[PDB]
Amino acid sequence: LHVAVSDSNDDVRRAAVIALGFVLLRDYTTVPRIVQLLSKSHNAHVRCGTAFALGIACAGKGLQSAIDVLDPLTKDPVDFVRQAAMIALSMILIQQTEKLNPQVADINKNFLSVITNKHQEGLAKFGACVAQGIMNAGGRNVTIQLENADTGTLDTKSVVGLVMFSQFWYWFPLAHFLSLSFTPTTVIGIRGSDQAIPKFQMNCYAKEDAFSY
Amino acid sequence: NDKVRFIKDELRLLQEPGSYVGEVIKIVSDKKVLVKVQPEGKYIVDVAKDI
Amino acid sequence: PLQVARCTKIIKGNGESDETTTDNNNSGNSNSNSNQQSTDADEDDEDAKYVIN
Amino acid sequence: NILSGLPTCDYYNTFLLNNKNIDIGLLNKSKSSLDGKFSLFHTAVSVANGFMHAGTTDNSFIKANLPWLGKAQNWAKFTATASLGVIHKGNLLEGKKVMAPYLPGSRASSRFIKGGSLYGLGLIYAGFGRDTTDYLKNIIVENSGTSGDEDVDVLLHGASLGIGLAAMGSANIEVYEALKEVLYNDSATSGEAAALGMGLCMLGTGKPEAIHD
Amino acid sequence: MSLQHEKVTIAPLVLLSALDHYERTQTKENKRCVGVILGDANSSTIRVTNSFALPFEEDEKNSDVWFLDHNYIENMNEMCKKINAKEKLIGWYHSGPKLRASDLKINELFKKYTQNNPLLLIVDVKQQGVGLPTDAYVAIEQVKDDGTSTEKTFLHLPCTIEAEEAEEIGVEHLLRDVRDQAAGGLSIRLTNQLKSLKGLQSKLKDVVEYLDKVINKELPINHTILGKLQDVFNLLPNLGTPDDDEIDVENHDRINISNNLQKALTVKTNDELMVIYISNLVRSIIAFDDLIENKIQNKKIQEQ
Amino acid sequence: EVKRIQSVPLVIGQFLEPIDQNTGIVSSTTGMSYVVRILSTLDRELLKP
Amino acid sequence: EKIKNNRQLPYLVANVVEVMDMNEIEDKENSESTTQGGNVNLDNTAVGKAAVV
Amino acid sequence: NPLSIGTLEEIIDDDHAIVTSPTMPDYYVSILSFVDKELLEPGCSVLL
Amino acid sequence: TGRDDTKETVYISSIALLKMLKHGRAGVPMEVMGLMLGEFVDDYTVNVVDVFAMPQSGTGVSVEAVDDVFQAKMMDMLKQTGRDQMVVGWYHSHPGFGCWLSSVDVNTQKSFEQLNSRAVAVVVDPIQSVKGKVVIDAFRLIDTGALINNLEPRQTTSNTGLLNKANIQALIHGLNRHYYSLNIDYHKTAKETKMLMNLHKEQWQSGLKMYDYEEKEESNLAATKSMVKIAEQYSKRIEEEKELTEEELKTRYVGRQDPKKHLSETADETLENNIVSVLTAGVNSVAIK
Amino acid sequence: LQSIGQLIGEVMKELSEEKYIVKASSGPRYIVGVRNSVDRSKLKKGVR
Repeated sequence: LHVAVSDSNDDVRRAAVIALGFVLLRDYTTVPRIVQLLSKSHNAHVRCGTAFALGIACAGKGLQSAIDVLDPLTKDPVDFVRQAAMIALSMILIQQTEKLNPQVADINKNFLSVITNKHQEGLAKFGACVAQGIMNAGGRNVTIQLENADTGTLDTKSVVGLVMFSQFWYWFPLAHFLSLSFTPTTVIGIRGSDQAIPKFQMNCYAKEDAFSY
Repeated sequence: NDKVRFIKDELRLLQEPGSYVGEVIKIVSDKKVLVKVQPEGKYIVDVAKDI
Repeated sequence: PLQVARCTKIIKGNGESDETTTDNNNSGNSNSNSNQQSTDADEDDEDAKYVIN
Repeated sequence: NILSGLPTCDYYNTFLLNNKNIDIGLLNKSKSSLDGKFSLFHTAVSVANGFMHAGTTDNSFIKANLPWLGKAQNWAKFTATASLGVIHKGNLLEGKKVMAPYLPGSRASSRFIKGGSLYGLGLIYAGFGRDTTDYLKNIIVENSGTSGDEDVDVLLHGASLGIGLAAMGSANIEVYEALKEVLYNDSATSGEAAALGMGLCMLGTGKPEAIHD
Repeated sequence: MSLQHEKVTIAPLVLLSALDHYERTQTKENKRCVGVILGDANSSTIRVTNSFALPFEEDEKNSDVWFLDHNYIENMNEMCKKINAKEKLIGWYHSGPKLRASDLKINELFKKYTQNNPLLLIVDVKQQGVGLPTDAYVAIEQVKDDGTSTEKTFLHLPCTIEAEEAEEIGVEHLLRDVRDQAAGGLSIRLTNQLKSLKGLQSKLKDVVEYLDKVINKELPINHTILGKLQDVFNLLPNLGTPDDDEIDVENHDRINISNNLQKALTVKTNDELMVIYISNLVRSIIAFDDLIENKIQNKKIQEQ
Repeated sequence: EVKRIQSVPLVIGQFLEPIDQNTGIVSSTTGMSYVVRILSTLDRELLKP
Repeated sequence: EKIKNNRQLPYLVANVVEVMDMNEIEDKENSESTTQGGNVNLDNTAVGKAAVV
Repeated sequence: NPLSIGTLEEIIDDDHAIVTSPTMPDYYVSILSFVDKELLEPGCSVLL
Repeated sequence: TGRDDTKETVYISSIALLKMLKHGRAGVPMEVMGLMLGEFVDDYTVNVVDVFAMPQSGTGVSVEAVDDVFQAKMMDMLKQTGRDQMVVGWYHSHPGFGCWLSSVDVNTQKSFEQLNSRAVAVVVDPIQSVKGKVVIDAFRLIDTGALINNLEPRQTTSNTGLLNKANIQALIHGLNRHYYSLNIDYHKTAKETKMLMNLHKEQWQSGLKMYDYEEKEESNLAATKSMVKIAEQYSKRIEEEKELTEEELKTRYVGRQDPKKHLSETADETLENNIVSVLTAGVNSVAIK
Repeated sequence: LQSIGQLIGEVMKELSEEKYIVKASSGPRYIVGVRNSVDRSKLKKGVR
């Protein structure tokens, strides 16, 4: 926080805001309040970094507050501020809750419109493209996890991946490491004496999904 | 914070170039209009994206 | 575009008084000004230069 | 076998293959608005559609955006190549086979196809190939004495990222020693790739030697 | 020569270009480099406009053995006259960080080249002094205390920076720091007051040790430095004089103006408190009005 | 930074009238109508005539 | 060579209205009629030799 | 965009013309692109 | 192709900056003709240690304004001091226009493009530089054949991918058909940093100085009197303000050049001065005696 | 060549001893500063 205010250069400003949500990965709820002040900032760079931090923070364990914070950052006028917000929204609202949420359908098509628009800059279009890519990743059946829910321990692959993904402004081929952050969500039955998947049906309250189709 | 951004905003637009003012004499069907600038010649010039 | 100009004054481009180093007046010998002397430190053989409006 | 992680990948690969939703309308709407004869536009789509078919080997993309492929250029062409590894992730039996014609020694059309093919090889066999690292290991040390040649530098740029993913969390001093020579040269793009790859390798170690070096 | 040369104005280009000359020749660790300083002169204000390296060589066996190249100097003057007709020879920089006695001899070369006493400009590029990055010195001849001869000496002058217009624009732009001192808000000047006090003490300390060394370690007695201290002591305010007593009364009067000014802001604050307690009062009314309105919309569905 | 802009050189014009509360229209001593952003920290009640 | 670059074409045509010539040491310093110390020059920093065109 | 107005003084038959424009110096302009030599008459107003 | 054709990030040192501005502001009206001397590395990074104004000319900018005698003369003497560097492009002033290359400037550019294809042409307009980056920009020829076949963007990787241009006009017309534009960055060390900020030992000197008390007492009275007068305006304002519409309040009882606000700033200003005046005085009294 | 040409005005009317309104001979009225190379004890209204 101290470096984000005190060090006036744009790289240093942007990095330190991104860096907070890795520290407070598990305390993802309080982050919306702390970078509330940096969302509103008169410094474009700082707001760019605000948007990535919130994406990373609430990616696998959702939270409403961030989705709301990230909406004015979409609509923020600076080119790259917008670019950052679009990519970030799809990290958070990667398939979890989307049956209790009309929001997923609305954000998805917000990406569509930006691509259709010619009047938008290339940078807004870039942000829509990649963001539409993530949303429908995996065949619409993977999620971005941040930790294993079976041991309470941060996954090596996801967290390290994220850092390589976040920087792509300065070298563009450094943007395919979010592949490692995908983990399939699915319970797979294995047979104990034939090691193959059985067909078995379980009662489940479930879960219409067609909110990114 | 709002007070610093706005002063920078006042400053920003002064660095941007000036503006003018004419009156439309006639309408063109090329998606243009014919404007006559008040101390200056006629120009057929593209129109704003909001009209 | 090419601008439209028109000649309004004729000069002869030697004897003009273009170099002004060791010459005098506004006019030279009316055909020479830098070919009889190299105390100007220059020679030029340009004539009928013409002054447009 | 389970502790190797090899059958563990294959059980997710069964998931991804059966249950894929490829949406062709998203794909097609990207072809028209964001072009190929713009480098930035090409880059955005290549990444997007890589994420989208991620983890499920498919050639549907390749065949779809076949006239779009020939519009690639420059470093956009590199990214386009890198994106296939994201598509072809998993499937460890068939994993090599699919990067095989885009692999050097059996390619010669562009330096980007040959370079990003080696980045693409590393994404698939990340954590599942300790043999993988060595094959790529040859190319690192190979090009480190001939690195004043720009074409060659591009081939090496991609191998250094690829070997980085492969040896991630294995901590091999061999691999380290190889990327340290590309770095001590001061290679134009490949020193950048090699410095990142040293950190991936020696992930969590905290050893002073890597730290001072 | 010339007599008027009293204050030296120094462009921000000069400190940076000398800095660059030192490190682009790989002369370091007290291998000195001599370059010329060009500008205008013949007048009180001395502008150094531009600076450039010359070839130089130095010996560590006897230190009064050196090479200076004159031929390069001749070519430089020809070239730069066309660049700006505002560059003529005004002396030479010596790269520092210290003044030598060997710079006394090198000076006789530059005194011959240009008819003015030539400026010696020390550009401290090793920056071990917290002030003075530039020191200005003009060699002059004067008769010297303690019965001694007309000796050659270097007399310090003002070494000021005031900057050119041209220079100001790049200087502020590169700047992104809150500056060493700027003297803007109250925060900057509260820092400054405390900085000044440390400043006064540091100069004064060196003086203590000079007087100690005259009477213990036999450095020669220079009556100019003793005389300045006399003058210091005669402009020292004495308590219980009418001058000092007045200072005390004036402090009461300025603090009366401050007392009132602090109270005149409570008034400004007090306006705000009331405007916020009014705002809060409206948010209350708004909240009740909605809770009533949910009933009307509930009723409309049953109704139709 | 604003204060620099305010100092000289300046060209005289004459304020006519507002069209907004933050943009006005002037005509210069050049003989050109220019529609101009008005600066904050000046009159907008005694600016109107 | 520097002067010839100028004398080479095109160049503006004008007329001279009047000439105003002052000399060095106009008060004590300068060829201008202002008050400042030093800079005795012909026209370079202390202007007084001039044509109004 | 924009187009400066002209006024056509006269046509020289060789794929040029002379205009006098509210721009202070006159121009030898060319007749070219979606215009004909006989789609113009002298003294008619043209678009430059 | 045979080059990466990616527009270079231009790092012109702070020493170089100062030079470049000085030479163009001097020569107004006039175009000043120089060369950039640095060292090109990578495929995207130029570092400009110093620049040279080659002698001013009356032909403007052309290939017939390069002077190879004068060029060489500069070069030969850098070698002899060991400060040798090579050209990475050239620079020039527009004395009262925006930043673009003309067709005629493109051909000057072309001479250096033979030498290395990462030649930059930098345009300075110093009547509009009240800031150090503004109205300066660097341009670089792209291959003519890349244009025909539409490989023209490919500067969008190996860079930030942000690109701030200035103006409609000549800029967009030459951008399209000749050159690719990218921002000039400005680079500096910490030895240079201390040099600018510092203002000798006469910087601390100002901070123990006291002033004539006629001017201090005068300063106080002026401010004091001022707050009586706009504080009758304040009385009117907070007598009313019981009526809805925020804008309507600002016309009627004022809120445009708001009296409460103007008073508060002036009151604070003189209050801060006089805290200083007593501190700096009491410091000297104790300190010096 | 390095002297550089100059423009003439006449002081149209005093506005401050800092700032003065000049009427340019080139055209438009301007408010211009003063330098330390001119005496403002000898700038007065209607001085060229």
